[PDB]
Amino acid sequence: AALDRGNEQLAREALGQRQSYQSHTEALGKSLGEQRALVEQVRGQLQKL
Amino acid sequence: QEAPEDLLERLLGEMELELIELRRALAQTIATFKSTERQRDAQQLIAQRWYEKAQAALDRGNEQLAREALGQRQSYQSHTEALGKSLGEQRALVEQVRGQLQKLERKYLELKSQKNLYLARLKSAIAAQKIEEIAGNLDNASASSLFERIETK
Amino acid sequence: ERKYLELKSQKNLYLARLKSAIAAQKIEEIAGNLDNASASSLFERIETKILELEAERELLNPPPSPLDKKFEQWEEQQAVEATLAAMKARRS
Amino acid sequence: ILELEAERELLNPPPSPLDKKFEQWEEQQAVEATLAAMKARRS
Amino acid sequence: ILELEAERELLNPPPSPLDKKFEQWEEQQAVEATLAAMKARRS
Repeated sequence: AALDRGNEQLAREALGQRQSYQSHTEALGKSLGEQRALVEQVRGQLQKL
Repeated sequence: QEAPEDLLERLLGEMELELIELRRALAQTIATFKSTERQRDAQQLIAQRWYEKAQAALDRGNEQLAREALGQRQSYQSHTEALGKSLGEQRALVEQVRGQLQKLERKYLELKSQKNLYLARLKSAIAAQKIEEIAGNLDNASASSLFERIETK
Repeated sequence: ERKYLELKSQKNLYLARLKSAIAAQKIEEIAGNLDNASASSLFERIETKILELEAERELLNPPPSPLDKKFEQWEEQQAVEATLAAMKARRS
Repeated sequence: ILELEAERELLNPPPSPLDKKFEQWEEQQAVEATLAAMKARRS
Repeated sequence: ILELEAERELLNPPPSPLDKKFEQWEEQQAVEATLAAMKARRS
């Protein structure tokens, strides 16, 4: 709708708005991955005990 | 310096009260920043009123009073300029302060996200440091394990 | 009085900035940046210490030798293949 | 009383000034759209 | 207050002035890329 109504200037503003979240998604897009492989290692230790 | 894990838990506790203390202080500037801003308008308002009367000062053939009226406002004219720039300086400063605060909260939560993820690993080793000591492995027969001490006695 | 109020107007505006730095002086010290790995950050001290205990288990009672895994992995193939080998004949 | 006003405006920030445009700029489409079909629907 | 500002800027140095270019110079590609496909995607 930003560009559909001949308001592409707003679309650029809209497009730049999301980039803030794009970095945030990537920022937290990898923190989860690191935790995932770590806990499963912790799980293995507990079962043996 | 207590145990590294013990200090961390306490350290984060005092961090929470820190931000909210900073939370209150920043709000004070916003209130005062507005209060002075409003104060300026009222001060500018009253001074503007005097100029309005200047029409009647000269309308009734009393221009001598108009000069007195005109000189009266000049006192407020300087005052308006005096406070006309103090607000401008404060405006650009607080917004910089605002930027700093947001990162701390965003930073603060992410640090805490991994706080417990290490505590469990820490307690994995401590439990994974005792069982062997109690019994050990029969291949070596250390005899330091309390279990062996039972056998020898 | 005119001077007094204006001075006070800026009193708090500096206190918030002052408390910005003190809070902006601790977070890095607690954790720092992973690129440098200062190890002065309390967070790193946790990482190094946990490693030390890992050595005790791996050293006081050594884990199975790397060969030991082969002797058990190389033979499990015989076990799994043996059971299915008889399974095919047993099925027939 | 002003101090508390900041907490609401800061602790949970209000919608951005742009956000009002994204909703005000589109409500015109909604109101105009319904009446646009209304005229044709009437006919 | 200035003295503490140095610690953050020095103990953990901020991104290099170049680093801003590497991220600013590429964001233009990102923003232009999405709208470039948007025009074709719209058509």
